Amino acid sequence: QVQLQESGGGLVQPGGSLRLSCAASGRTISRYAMSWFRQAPGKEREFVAVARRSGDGAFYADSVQGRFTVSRDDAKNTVYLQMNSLKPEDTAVYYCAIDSDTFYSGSYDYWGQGTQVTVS
Amino acid sequence: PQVRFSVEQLGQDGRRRLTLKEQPEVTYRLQLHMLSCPCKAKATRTLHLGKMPYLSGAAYNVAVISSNPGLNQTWHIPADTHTEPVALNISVGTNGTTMYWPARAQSMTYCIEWQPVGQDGGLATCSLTAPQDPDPAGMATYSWSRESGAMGQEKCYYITIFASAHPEKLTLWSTVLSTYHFGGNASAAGTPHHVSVKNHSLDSVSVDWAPSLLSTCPGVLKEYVVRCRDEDSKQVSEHPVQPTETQVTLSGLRAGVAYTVQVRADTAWLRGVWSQPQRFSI
Amino acid sequence: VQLVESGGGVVQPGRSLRLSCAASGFTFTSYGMSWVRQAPGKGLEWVAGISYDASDTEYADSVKGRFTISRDNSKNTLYLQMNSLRAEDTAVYYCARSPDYIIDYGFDYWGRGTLVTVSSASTKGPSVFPLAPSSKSTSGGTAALGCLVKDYFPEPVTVSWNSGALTSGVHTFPAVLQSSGLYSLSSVVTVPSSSLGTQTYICNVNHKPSNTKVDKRVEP
Amino acid sequence: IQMTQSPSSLSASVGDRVTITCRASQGISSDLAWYQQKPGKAPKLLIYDASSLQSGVPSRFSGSGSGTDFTLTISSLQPEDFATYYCQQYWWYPFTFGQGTKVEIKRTVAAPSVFIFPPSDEQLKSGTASVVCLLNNFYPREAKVQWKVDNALQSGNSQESVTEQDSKDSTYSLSSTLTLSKADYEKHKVYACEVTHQGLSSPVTKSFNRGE
Repeated sequence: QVQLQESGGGLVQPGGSLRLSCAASGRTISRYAMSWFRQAPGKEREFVAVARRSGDGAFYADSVQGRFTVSRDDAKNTVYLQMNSLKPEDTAVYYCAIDSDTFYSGSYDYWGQGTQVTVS
Repeated sequence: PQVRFSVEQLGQDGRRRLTLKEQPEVTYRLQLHMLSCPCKAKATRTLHLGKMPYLSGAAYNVAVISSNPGLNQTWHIPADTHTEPVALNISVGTNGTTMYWPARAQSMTYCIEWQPVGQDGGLATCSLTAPQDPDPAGMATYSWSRESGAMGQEKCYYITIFASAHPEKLTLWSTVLSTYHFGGNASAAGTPHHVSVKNHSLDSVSVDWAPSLLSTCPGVLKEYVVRCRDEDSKQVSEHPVQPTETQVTLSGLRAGVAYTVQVRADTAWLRGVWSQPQRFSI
Repeated sequence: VQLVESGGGVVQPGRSLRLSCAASGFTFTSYGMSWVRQAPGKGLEWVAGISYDASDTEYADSVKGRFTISRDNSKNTLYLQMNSLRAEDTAVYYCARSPDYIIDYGFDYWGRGTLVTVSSASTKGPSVFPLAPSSKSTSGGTAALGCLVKDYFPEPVTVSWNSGALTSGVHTFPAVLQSSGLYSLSSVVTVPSSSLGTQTYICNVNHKPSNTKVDKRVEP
Repeated sequence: IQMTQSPSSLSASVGDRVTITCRASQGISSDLAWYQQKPGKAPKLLIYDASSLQSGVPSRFSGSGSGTDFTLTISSLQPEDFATYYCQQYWWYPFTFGQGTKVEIKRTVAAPSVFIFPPSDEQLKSGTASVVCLLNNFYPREAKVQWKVDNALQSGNSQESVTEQDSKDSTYSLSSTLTLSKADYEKHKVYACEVTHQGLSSPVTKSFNRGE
């Protein structure tokens, strides 16, 4: 079916910036919302941002509003998370997910394997 | 199929309904172009054939469009014009020109259009007013600077005024009135020429004059007035004369007495200048 | 310019009802008029229209043989005679003005609107049941509670909490039409879980069509 | 003539540039109008003749288009502009509206606080049982609860209701009511309410056991 592969993480100092990529293969994803999630050690996975279809906008968690920006490169079947002004609290494994419901109800059936981001 | 239009006569509201009749999926449509008042912003609208708008007395180009391809035919709707027997208070003066016309409802936008007669064509003038309410006398007004040749030339002008509460909607225009006006200093220009006095009897004279230039402009000339002065008793008499007549008979004259006669031509709003005085005796 | 509708209420299916719109502030005889209805949770639907001189009348397909539009230019009143009413006709009915002699262009003036409910359900007050919070907090320091207002007719009912003294965190949902023909809704509030034992929560339901008032205490 | 608007709804922030489209099944030239409606109020006319601005409407509104495709545009969204918007043809009778487009205020995603409520003992006397699931303070509006009674998936027996955007935090709340007879309710033990939302990292399930 479809496989998601995150990349672009790694170690970064406080105040620094990183851009995560989420590349989809197997199936075209330009019709689906793509969401970013994160999970810190010993915590619950939490929502970061969602890029709906081109024209339907983007929505953000309050912890990242004004600092992270989601975008799409639909020709390359890829979506991005530009992360500016990184803080220690942002350290986590970051996951991207397809919303399999085109009506945007949040049916996250397919997930990437994640990429570590460490701020400090 | 084949379709032919019909039009009502202009009603008291300044409207007339354009109706339609058929005498020969398919789509039939109507394109409507208002020719009069060219200085308006919106001049055309495409309509469904079945809705039959109430046009004004303006001139229109109407054309039928059919969609399926299609065919297109056009009829030029003539501008039927109401005649207002009462002349408008149009004043041409040193500082400009001013008009007054009967207003209707509030917040009305008016279009004033005039063109000189018998240079039939030519200087077609158009004016669009801001929305305005009636004055306490029920009149709307507009003015032009002296530089604006608004009827500044001593010629006969044909004027048409339109009204709409929504000037951006083409099918909501109505006719207010149409009228004729002789511009410039009409009082002086209207003076009759070739005034002559001829012996008609032992106690009467015939007075003849050439028609005033105002008589060529429809409805402008109200009447002629003939003033006769008895130079002995200093008595003076005025005789109104129908605008279709350029002759009058003065009777009851006394022998040996000198008399003076002058003629003037009056409009509904202006006293004409008297002709050169004629001296005569029996 | 004002437009005022009247004549609405409850009407049984198949019966008849006559709506009236009173116009003021302009020359009524110079403008076409129309009726537009809106079902509660639905969009707008144009119903009928009439010209300034009542020579032109048009109706939507869903109402053609059943409704009749008419105007009294001497009394500045617009009428809509409704016959053989169905349940789908249940809507708020607005009267609106057209800017020209003929039925044309948009609608620049609207009335307040009147509600017309087509049903054979007969007037009835509601039953009030408690939506009790769990006696053991499983949502941390926040808890949710409310009241269930079921089986009433017609609309509407009013709900307050602690005689209006409790407003923070209050949610009152729009009514739903059950298969029985009766309405039902719910009102909920979120409160601190530690206050369940010390604070009392009472919802106040009122149904003026049946003159029924109910006060229900909600306990874990 | 059918009038189709797109999209059905959209979220925006104050200052954004908003564009709504309206599509007609047949060619209507320029006989098109636009309306704005706020909850519980009569519509207000904004634009006629596809591009003529109605008196009193701010200049940030503008329309364009002809034939079958028409666009309404707000240059800079203001707080009093959040409402629903309808297009209408008057090219021919019967006059028809579009289905409407609701312009909502965008905010940060909020996950719903899910709660489930068993039927009261007082209601069980009447022979009926109403089970209620509550999804409180969530954003955006798109979500999906499925009822599971002893893990059997339910349907046809549930109705739903949604509030408007809260005046304080612009979130939504949703209530789903499952209606059963007392006999059917006593026939089963586990009653579960399963929520999916874009802000939920997992499908959230709240359940209870009858008799506890």
